[PDB]
Amino acid sequence: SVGSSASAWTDVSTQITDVSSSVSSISTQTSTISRRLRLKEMATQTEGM
Amino acid sequence: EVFEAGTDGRFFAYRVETFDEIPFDVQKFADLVTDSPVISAIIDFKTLK
Amino acid sequence: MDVLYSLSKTLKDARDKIVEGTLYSNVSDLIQQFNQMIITMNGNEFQTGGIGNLPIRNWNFDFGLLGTTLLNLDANYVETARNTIDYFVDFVDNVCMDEMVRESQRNGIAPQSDSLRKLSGIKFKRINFDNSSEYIENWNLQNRRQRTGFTFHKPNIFPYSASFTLNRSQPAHDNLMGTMWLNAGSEIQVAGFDYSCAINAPANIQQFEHIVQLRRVLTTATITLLPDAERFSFPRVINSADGATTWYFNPVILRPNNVEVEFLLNGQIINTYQARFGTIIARNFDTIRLSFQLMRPPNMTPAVAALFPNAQPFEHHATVGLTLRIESAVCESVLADASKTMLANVTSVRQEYAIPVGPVFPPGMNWTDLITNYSPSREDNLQRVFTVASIRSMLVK
Amino acid sequence: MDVLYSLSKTLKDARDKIVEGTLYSNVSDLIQQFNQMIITMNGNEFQTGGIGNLPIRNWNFDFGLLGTTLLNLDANYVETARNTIDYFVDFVDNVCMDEMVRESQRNGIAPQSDSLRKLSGIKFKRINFDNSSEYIENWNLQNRRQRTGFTFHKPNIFPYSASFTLNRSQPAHDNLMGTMWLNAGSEIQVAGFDYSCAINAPANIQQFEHIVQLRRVLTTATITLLPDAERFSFPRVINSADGATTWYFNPVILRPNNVEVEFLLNGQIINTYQARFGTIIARNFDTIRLSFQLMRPPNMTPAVAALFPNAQPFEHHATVGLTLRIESAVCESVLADASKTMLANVTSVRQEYAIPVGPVFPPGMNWTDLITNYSPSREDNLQRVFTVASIRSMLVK
Amino acid sequence: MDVLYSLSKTLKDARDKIVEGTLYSNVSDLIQQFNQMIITMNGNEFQTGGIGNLPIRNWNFDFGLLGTTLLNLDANYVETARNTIDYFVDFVDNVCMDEMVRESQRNGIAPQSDSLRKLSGIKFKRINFDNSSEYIENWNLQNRRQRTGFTFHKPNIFPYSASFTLNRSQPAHDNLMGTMWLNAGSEIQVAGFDYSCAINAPANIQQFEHIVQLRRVLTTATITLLPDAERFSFPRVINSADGATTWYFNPVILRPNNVEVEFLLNGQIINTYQARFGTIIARNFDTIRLSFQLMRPPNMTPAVAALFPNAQPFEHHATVGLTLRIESAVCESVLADASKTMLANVTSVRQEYAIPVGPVFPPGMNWTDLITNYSPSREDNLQRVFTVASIRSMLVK
Amino acid sequence: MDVLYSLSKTLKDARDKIVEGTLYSNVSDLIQQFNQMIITMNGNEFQTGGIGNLPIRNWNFDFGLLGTTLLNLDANYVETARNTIDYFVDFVDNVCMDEMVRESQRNGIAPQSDSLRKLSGIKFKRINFDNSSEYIENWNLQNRRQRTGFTFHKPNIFPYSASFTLNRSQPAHDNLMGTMWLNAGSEIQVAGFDYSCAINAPANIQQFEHIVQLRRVLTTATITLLPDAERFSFPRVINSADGATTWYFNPVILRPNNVEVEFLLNGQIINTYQARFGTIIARNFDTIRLSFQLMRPPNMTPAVAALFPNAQPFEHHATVGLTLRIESAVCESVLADASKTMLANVTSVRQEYAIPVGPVFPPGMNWTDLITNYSPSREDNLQRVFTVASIRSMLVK
Amino acid sequence: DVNYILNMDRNLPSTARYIRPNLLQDRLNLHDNFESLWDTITTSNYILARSVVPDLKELVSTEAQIQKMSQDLQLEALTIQSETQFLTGINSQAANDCFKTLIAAMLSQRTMSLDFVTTNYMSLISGMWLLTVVPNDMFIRESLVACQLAIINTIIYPAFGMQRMHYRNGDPQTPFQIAEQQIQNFQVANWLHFVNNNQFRQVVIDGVLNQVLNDNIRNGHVVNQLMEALMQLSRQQFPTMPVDYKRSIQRGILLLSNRLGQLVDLTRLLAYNYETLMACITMNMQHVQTLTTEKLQLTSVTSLCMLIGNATVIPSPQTLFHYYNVNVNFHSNYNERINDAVAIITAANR
Ligand SMILES: [Zn+2]
Repeated sequence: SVGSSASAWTDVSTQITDVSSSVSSISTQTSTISRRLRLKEMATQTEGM
Repeated sequence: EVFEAGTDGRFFAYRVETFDEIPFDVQKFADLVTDSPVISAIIDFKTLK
Repeated sequence: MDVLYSLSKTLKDARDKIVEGTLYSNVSDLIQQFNQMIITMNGNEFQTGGIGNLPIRNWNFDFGLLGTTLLNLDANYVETARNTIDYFVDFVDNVCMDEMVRESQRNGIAPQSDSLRKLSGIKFKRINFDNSSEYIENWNLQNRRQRTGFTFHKPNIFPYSASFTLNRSQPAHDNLMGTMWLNAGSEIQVAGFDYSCAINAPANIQQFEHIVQLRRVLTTATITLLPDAERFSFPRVINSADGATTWYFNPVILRPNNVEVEFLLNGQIINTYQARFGTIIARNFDTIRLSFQLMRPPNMTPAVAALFPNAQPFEHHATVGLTLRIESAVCESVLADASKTMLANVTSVRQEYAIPVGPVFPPGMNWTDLITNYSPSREDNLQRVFTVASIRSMLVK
Repeated sequence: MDVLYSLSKTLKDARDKIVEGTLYSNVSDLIQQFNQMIITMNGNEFQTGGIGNLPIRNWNFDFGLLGTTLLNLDANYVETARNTIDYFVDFVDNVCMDEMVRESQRNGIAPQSDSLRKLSGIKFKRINFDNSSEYIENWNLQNRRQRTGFTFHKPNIFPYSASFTLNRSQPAHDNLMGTMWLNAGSEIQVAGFDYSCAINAPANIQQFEHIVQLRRVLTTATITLLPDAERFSFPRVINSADGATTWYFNPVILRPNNVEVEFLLNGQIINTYQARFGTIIARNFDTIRLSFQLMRPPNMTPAVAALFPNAQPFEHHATVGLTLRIESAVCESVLADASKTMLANVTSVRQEYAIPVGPVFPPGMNWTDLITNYSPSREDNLQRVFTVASIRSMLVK
Repeated sequence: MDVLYSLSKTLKDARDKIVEGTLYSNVSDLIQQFNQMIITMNGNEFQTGGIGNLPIRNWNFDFGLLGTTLLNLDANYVETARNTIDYFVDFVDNVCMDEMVRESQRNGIAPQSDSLRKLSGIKFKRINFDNSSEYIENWNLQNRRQRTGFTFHKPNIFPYSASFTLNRSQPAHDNLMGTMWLNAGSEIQVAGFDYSCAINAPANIQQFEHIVQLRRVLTTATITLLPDAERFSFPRVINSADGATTWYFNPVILRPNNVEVEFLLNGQIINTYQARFGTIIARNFDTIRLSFQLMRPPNMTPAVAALFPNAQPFEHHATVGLTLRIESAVCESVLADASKTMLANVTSVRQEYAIPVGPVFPPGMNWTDLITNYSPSREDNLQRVFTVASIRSMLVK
Repeated sequence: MDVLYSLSKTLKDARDKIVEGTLYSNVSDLIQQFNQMIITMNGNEFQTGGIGNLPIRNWNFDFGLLGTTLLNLDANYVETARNTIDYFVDFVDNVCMDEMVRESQRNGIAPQSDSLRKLSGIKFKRINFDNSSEYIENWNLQNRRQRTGFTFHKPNIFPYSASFTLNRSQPAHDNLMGTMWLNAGSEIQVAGFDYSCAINAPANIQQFEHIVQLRRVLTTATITLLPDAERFSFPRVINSADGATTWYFNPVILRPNNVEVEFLLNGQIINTYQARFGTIIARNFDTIRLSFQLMRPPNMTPAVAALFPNAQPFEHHATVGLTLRIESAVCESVLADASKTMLANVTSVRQEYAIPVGPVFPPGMNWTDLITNYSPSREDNLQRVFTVASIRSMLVK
Repeated sequence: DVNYILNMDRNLPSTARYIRPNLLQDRLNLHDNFESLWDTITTSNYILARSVVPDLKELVSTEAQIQKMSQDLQLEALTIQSETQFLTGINSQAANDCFKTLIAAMLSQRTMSLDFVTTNYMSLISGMWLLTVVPNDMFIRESLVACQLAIINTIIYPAFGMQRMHYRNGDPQTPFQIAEQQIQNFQVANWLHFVNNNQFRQVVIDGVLNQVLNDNIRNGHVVNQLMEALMQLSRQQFPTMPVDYKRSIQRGILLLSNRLGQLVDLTRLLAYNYETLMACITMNMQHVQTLTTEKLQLTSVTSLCMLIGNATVIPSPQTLFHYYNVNVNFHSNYNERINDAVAIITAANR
C-alpha cells in the first residue's frame, strides 16, 4: 500500500493496477486508485451533489 | 489541503484558501482517502483557479 | 565594466548638450564630470585588437581641461572640444569591439580584453555616472544578486522547428492521423489531421495536443491565439518520417473543437483558456500546451458528406489547427526579439572582422542553436556581449 | 497620484545616478529632492493589502538624511543608501499592486486604496518632480482637460470577431454568396465569395462590402493594405448560420476588383483609397469600410473555363479578398497593443493575487469583452490602472 | 533649425518638471535656460500659414520672466507659467506645420518658411541645448559629415510589387513554369512553380531565383526566413501577362530544395545562408537574392504519384516557396517603418490642411512611389520633414 | 545569513581555544570578537519554532563581559564562560533548525524565519568573521556573482533509473536485442544483449549505445571505466514492456568491442576515450555517451559454437557491457554525495519534527525526485538549507 | 578649493623621514556616559574655535543704521517698555561675537541657549533667521521653546489673523513644527517643515573617518531658504489689535527683506567657513546634549543681520594649518597615553 497500511481501497489498487501504460508513475496508481473511489465509493457515503 | 485525484490523468494539491499547485503525495493521499468522507468535485481545479 | 558605460553617456550627453550657443549653466554639472575623466586617464596606455582581422591600434592620453568661463558658448569652444571627443569615440568603438568577440568557458561573465580588464581597476572607478540605460540598469541589479528583467516585442523564444508526428500511418500514407507544426521565434502554428475524419473514433472525435517547452520562463506575456493554422491548410507533398518516400496531404479545414491552452510553470497550470481566441495574458510560464480536437460533423450537407466517405480512399483530409503569437513578454534572461538590434550588432561585428569561432557561441551566433542549448555560460556571455552592444549603440549606430 | 509617480523617478534616477565613484556635483540637484522626501514621510504610517490573497503589510518611517558633505562617493556611502532604497522599492511595489486591483463605478477615476487616498493629501504634494514619463505626461494634460495622445505598434482596437454572412443561400448550401471575416487586434481579413462566379449577375460583377466600427477613434494610423485574404483561401467545412448542419467552401481566388477603402469619421469620408495596396495613411477615423468586387473573367483559358460552368453544380467557389493591418496609430484613449506590457501587468497582478471579479472590469480583464463595451467607467479605471502599471515598471519588471 | 528643437525640449522638460510641489533647486538649471529664451524673443514678430487651407496667424511676444526666490513651488506659480507656455505650444505647432508642407528641389534640405528662415538667424543660436532626441542627434552628425544611423522595426524598404514571370508558357497556360511574388514593406514572399513537376528537367530539378534590390542599404538586419509562401499556396485564376485572358494556378507544395539566400552589397556577397530557416543576420546589404529549387520527388506513394503524370494534362502544380521578413534594421536614410509615426504625421498634416501637391513629393506622400524613386531631393526633404514631425510629437500627439 | 555563520566559528574557535591553562595572548584577538557579540545582542529578543511539531522558544540577552585581565587562565575562568556558551549553543541549534524547514517559491534564496530575518538586519552585521568554511566561502562568491565550486566523493548526480529498451522483440521474447541499465548516484552499468549473437547482422556486429544526461555539469571528474556489467550478467525473469508477461534473460558475456566513451558539453565532445579501461578524466561535461558493440566471435571452439546456433531457439544470450563510476568531481551546484551529511541533516531535522511537505521540496526530500526536477528554486533552497546544515555541524553533530 | 593656491618649493632627499601621527578614532565612547567630561571638551574645542574664526570687516557705521532705524522703527509710540530694543548696540562687536560664537558652537558640537528678551519683537524676528539656518538639532530643546512660542504668539498667529487663540505647547512635538498642519499660506507652510526638519544631517565620513555632522547644499549656497524665508514674510501685513503694532512690526520685517539681497551673503559665508574649517578636524564628533550652555543675545544676532555689507573674509592659510596641527597633537596624545595607559593596567594584572 502506498500509505500507512493495507486497505483494499488504497492498496489493492496500489498493486493490481492492471491494464495501462505510456506515461508516469503516480498517475497510474492515482488512476487505478481512482477507479475504486468514484464509481464505487459513491454507492455508499459522501456529500453534496 | 485540497488533494485532487484527477482520475485518468492529473492530480493537484492546494491550500484551501489562496489556491496553489504544490507537491502532491501518494502517501498523505493513501490514508486520508481510505477512511474519510470524499467529495465528488463538481468543479475541479482548472475551472476553479 | 560599469566604468565603460559612463565613458559613453559622457560622450553622448556631451556631443549632444555642447553646441554653439547654449548657456553654460546647463552644462556646469556636466563639464565637471567630463574633466574628471581626462584626468584619471592621462598617463595611461592602452591596446586593442590582435584577433582575426581586427587591427591593433594603440592609444595614449595627454589632454588639457576646458574653460569654465563664458556665459554662452562660442563656436570656437566647440571645435576645440569636438576634436577631443572624436579621439574617444574612435577609441571606445575599438574598445567595445575588442571585448565583444572574446568568450570564456570559465568566467564568460567577467571582463576579457587587456583593454577592459584594466578598466575594472579601482583607480578608474572615479568616473562612474548616470546609469539609466535599460541594459546597464539590469547589469547592476544582477551583479548584486537581485531580480533582473527586460522588455521584448515579438521575443525570439522558440528555436526553429518544423516537423510532424504520424500517430497512425501505413506504407501507402493514405490514412494518416497526427500533427504537424512550425515553432519559430514568438510563434507557434500546429495542425491536427485525421484522414478518416474520425469515422471510427470514439464519439467521432480525435484528440490532438501540442506541447512546447520554453528554454527560459516568460512572464507578463500578451498573446494572440487564433483558430486555424494557415501554414498547414494547403496541399502538400511531404517526405516520410524515414525519408524513403513522399506522402500527400490534401487538407480541408474544420473549426478546432474543445480548444484548451495551458501555460504551465514547472508542471503547474498557471493560466488556462478554453476556446478563447483573440488576446489572452499568460503571466508566468515555461511551457505551453495546446489541446484541440477534430469532431466529425454530426450533420452534413451533400457537398460535405461527399468529402467524408465511410470507406477509403480518403481524399479530403480533415484538419483542425491553432495559431499562437507572443506579441510581448518579459524575460529574466536576455533574448533576441523583433525590435532590438543587440544580436545583430554582436553578430555583425564578429562577421565583419572575421572573428574565429570560439568555445562558447555556436558558429555565426546562430540563434536557433544558441536558444536550443542556452547554457549558463552562453547566457552570461550573451548578456555581457548584449550589454556592450547597447553601450556602443548610444554613440555608434 | 502624481505624487506616486515621483516616488519612483526618484528611486530610478537614484538607483541609477548614485554609484561608487561619481562626483557630488552631478547629483547635488538630486540628493536634495531625495531628502525632502524622507522628511515629509517620516512620522507617517501606512497600510496596504487586505483584499483577496493579498498580504496585509504595515510600514513606518524613521530614516536618516544624506551626507551632503563629501566630494566624491565612496563605496560605503552607497551601501548605506541602497539599504534605504530597498525598503521603498518593496514598499511602492505593495502600494502599486494594492491600488491596481480595486475598481469603482461612480468614481472609477480617483484613488481607491487606503494607501493612496492618503497620498493625494496636500501635505505630501511637496514631492512632485520630472514628469517626462509618457504616461504621467498624459495623465496631467487630461486633468487640465486638454488634448492627450499615446503611441502604439499594432494597436488592439478590434474585438475578436470571426464570422460570415450569407447573402444568398439555400438548404443544400451548394450556391452561396456572401462574406466571411476575422477582425482581431489591429488586423482585418475579409473575403467575398460567389459560388456562381457572377454568372447571372449584372455586368457579371458581384459587389461586396465589409464595415468595421472602431470603439475609439484612431489618428495618425500607418496601415498595410494587401489584396487577398489568405485565411479564407483554403477549403473549409463550416457550421450553418443556425448550427443545424455544415457547408463546404472550396475557394479559388481572383483579384479583388474596384477595391475602395474608406476611413470615415462620424459618417464622413476622411480618407479614401482606390485599389491602392501597400502602405497608406488614415489620419483620423472611427470606421473602416472595405468595398470590393468579384468580376467574372471575361476571357478564360480552358482550365479556367472548366471551373466556372453555366449550370450547377458549382464546385470551385470564386473568392476575392482584402487584408488590412494597422501597424501604428495614436489614440486619445488607452488601449492594449503589441508592445506595451500594461494590460499584461494589470491582468497578471490580479491573477497572481486571486483578486475577485469586481463591478467594472470583465472577468480576467478579457480584452475582447473590455473593448467591445468600452464604457467611460472602464476607460477611466483602465487609464488609472495602466498609469500605475507604468509607474511600477520603472522599478519592478 | 537646431534652434527649433530646443524650443520644444524646453517646453517638454518644462510642462513636465514644473509642477505644484517640486523644490526650486530641481529646476534652477532649467528656469534659467527658459528665461534666456523669452528675452531673445520678445520684440520680433512672426507670420505662419499662407498656403492651402492653412490659416495665417500673427504671433507677437510680450512676456514677463520667471521667479527666483521659491524654495517650493506653490500652485499660483504654476498657473501664471502654464499660461505663458500655452502660447508657445500653440505657436510651435503652427511653426512646425508651416515648414512641414513646403518643398524645394534645388535646396530642399534647408528652411523654407518665413517663420523658420528667421530662426536660423544668428541672434537666436543662444538657445540650443540638450540634443538627445535621436532625430536631432542624427541631424547634427550629418551637418558635419559623419556616420548617421536610425533604428526601425519592420522597416518599409520594399515598394509594393505583386507580380509573376512565366519562364515557360503557352496560349492554353496548361503547362507553365515561373515565379510569382509579393514584395511589400519589410516582407518578401516568392514561389516557384513548374506544372510539369520537373518531369523533363535535368536531374528532375527546376531552379528558381528571386532578386530584390533595395533603394537604400540596410545594416544590422535581423531577419526571419521560412520555407513556403503561404500567399501562393492556394488556387488562383490570374490574368495573363498581356491581359488578354486568365490562367489557372492549382498549387501543391513541396519543400524548397537547395535554398540559398545571399545578401549582397554592390555585387559582393556579404552574407550567405544555405537552407537556414529561422532567425538570420544580414549585416550590410543593398540586394537580396533568393535561390531555391523544385526537385521532383524520386520516390512517391500512389497518392503522390497520381498528382504527377508523365503526360499532360498537368492538374496539380508543383510549387516551392520562401518567406523572408526583416524584423529590424538600421538605415542611414530615413524610412517609414511599423512603429514610427513620422510618415503618418507629415502625411496627416498635409491632408488635413488640403496642402497642394508640390514639386518634390508624390501625390499623397505615397510611400510606394516615394521609395521607388527615392531621389536625393526627396530624401533631404523627407528627413527635414520627419525631423520636424519628431520635434512636434514631443509636445503634440 | 553570513551573520549566522560567525556565531558558530565564534563558539567553535571558542569551546576549542579556551581552556584551563593557556596564555591570554593566544586568544587576545579572539576574546575581543566574542565580547563584541554579547553587546550587539543584549537587549534584543527572539523567537524560534512554531511550525509542525517544533517547540516555540523565546530567548533574551543580558550577559556580563569577559575578564580581559589575567596572564593565564584559571579553571574558574572557564566554567563561568562555558555556562554562557551553552546558552548560545542550545540557541543556534534552535535557530538553524527553524530556518532549515521553511521553503519558498518566489524567493527561495533569502531568509525565512522570524529568527533569521531579524539577523540580516544591519545592526548585527558587526559580527562577521573568519569565513574559511568551504560552504560559506562559496555562499559569498555567489552573492558577488562569481565562479563557485564544491568537492565531492562519489557524487549523487544520477537519479535512480533501472530499465531496458528492446530494439528487436516479439511476443515470445525468444529473440530480443536491446539494452538494460542502472543509473544511480555516481554509477552507471549498461548491458547490450542480442539473443541471435549478431548471426544476421552486418559484419556480424551489433551496435549499442547508452546516453545519460546530467542535470548539472560536472567538472574535474575522476572516473573508473571497466568492461562488463556484472549487474546484468546473470539469469533473469523480467516483466515485459507492457507489463502483460515475463521474459527470460540468460546472458553469456563477451568483451565489449569498439568501446567509445564521450563526455559532452552542450552537444560538443569535450573528452573521448576509445577502449580505455581504468582511470580516466572528464574535465567538463553535462552528458555521457557510451557506445559499444557485440561482435560475433569469428572463431569458436566447439563449446562456444554450441551456444550460438544458426537457427532458433537461442538459449544463450550474447551480452556485452560497461561500468562507469564517478569517484570525485566538482559541481557549481550543491549535490548529495557519499561523504557529506548535509542532505541527511536537512532530511533528518525535517523528519524528527514532523515538518509538513512544503511547496518546494519533494516529499521526504527524496533525492531521486529532487535531482530529476532540479529547478532553480529547489537549488537555491537546497543551497540555503545545506549551508545552514554545515553551520550547524560545526557545533552540533 | 580653488580659492586656495598650492605649490612645492623644497626638494626631498631619499633621507627624508617622519613619524606616523597615529589618529585612531574614539576607541573610547565617552559620548554615552561621561557627560561631565564632554562638557569640558566641548568648552575647550569651542574656545579653540573662536581663536580661529576670522574677524569680520567693512560693516555699516553703527550710528548710520540705527538712525534710519528710528525713522523706520517708530520707537516711542505709546508702548510702555521703551529702550529695550536698542540695547542692541556695541554691534561692531555683537556681530563679531555672534558670528564666532555661532561657528564654534557647531564645530565643537556644543549646545546653547538664548539671552532672550520677550518684549523686543525685532530681536525675535531675527530669531527666525537663526532657525532658518542653525540646525535646531543642536540647541537645548528649551531655549528653542521660548524663542518659537514668543514668535508664534506675539507674532504670526495674530498679526496674520489665524489662531486668535494665541497657542499652548507641552514637551513633545514642537511649536515651530505642529503649527504647520494648521496654517494656510503655503509660503508660511514651507518654512515650517524645512525648519522643523533641518537636522544638521548627522551623517558624514570624509577624507578618511571624519564624522563631522554636516549641513544642506540648500542652505550651503543654494540659499533660497533665505529667499523663501523672505517671500513668506512678504505677505505678513494685516489686522487684529492696535495700530502702532502692525506698523512697527511690519516695518521691522521690511528691514530684513531689503537687506535680504545681502542676508543671502551671510548664508554663503557660514556655508563656506564651517564647511571649510571643519575639513581639518580629526576628532570625530557625535552630537551630544552638553551639560553646559552658551548665551547668545539676539542682540548681536540682529546686528550681524541687517549690518553686514559686501564684506568677504576667510581663514588665513597659516591659520588653517595651525588648527590642524593642534587637534593633531592632541589626538596623538590621547591615543598615545591610551596605549601607555592600557599597557600598564594589563601588566598590572598578570
Ligand atoms: Zn511587430
